[PDB]
Amino acid sequence: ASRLYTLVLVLQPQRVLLGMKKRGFGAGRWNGFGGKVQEGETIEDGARRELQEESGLTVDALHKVGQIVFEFVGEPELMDVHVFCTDSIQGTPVESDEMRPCWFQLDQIPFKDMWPDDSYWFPLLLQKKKFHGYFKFQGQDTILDYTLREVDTV
Ligand SMILES: NNC(=O)c1cnc2ccc(F)cc2c1N
Repeated sequence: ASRLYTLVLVLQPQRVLLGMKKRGFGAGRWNGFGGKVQEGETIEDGARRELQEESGLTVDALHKVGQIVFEFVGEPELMDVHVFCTDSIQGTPVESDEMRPCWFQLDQIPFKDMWPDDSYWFPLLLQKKKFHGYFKFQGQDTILDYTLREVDTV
């Protein structure tokens, strides 16, 4: 029982793009861009679609950097999150109903206003290492269990 999601990180030499989630699940946290993958689109299609919906940005190339599985206690579907990075973007990011985008210096990541699991796996993304992760949550604050490792193939 799993469902595909995407997560897109615009990572440039000295800054990373994040959006403050305005509504929905996990609102009030700085997030990457992404969401559910729809029927009839590839995972990467879905990633590019969510990026454009949430920020207006398009990209020449997205690169697979990771995969994270989330379990929430009592919820039947696991989240199968495919994580992507890009450096070159096309456009200037703008606010959507869902996300307010801002750039952050790579030593000023707002981990305290981000999902707790970000503190574990995001530095690996910043270090340009591919990774597989698993995080078990009870609610949105408490990691009950996790595994994390670098991988050669995402
Ligand atoms: N940049 N990080 C995210 O956007 C992010 C990180 N962890 C999560 C864990 C569970 C979940 F439902 C969402 C996220 C998430 N969006």
